[PDB]
Amino acid sequence: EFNVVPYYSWFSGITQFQKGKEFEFVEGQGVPIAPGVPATEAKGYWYRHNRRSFKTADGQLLPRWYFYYLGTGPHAKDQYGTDIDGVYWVASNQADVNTPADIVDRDPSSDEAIPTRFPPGTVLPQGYYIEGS
Ligand SMILES: O=c1ccn([C@@H]2O[C@H](COP(=O)(O)O)[C@@H](O)[C@H]2O)c(=O)[nH]1
Repeated sequence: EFNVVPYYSWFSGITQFQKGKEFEFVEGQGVPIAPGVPATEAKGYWYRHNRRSFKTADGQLLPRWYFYYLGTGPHAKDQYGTDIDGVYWVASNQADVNTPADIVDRDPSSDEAIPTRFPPGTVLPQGYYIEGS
């Protein structure tokens, strides 16, 4: 969870379950599907939420990534493709990444997160679980 209110993503998260696996997509892939969104607007980044667990006396809570359209979210001002720790840029080959996507953020009690799904052919990152699936 968050102790500081996050920017809300339009989509469900993708959660790491195998340690040592890299979060990645093939260039041109990795933008989740949202009805009626034109491919020219399918551009943005996945953002890593590092999660932390509390200490017990038993015996670890791997990261979860969330998608933000280009020009929105916690890295709204950063340039597409720029190395940034915790940021993984993705865009349809139809998209011009010099321009912010035309999509206002999600207002979380006028609209719920869309379950994250990729088009046929999308190479899925092994070691990661798409929430909702
Ligand atoms: O940093 C964020 C941004 C949004 N999500 C929202 O959480 C819900 C699902 O999270 P998940 O467990 O499927 O990752 C969706 O509404 C998603 O947009 C968060 O709660 N944390």
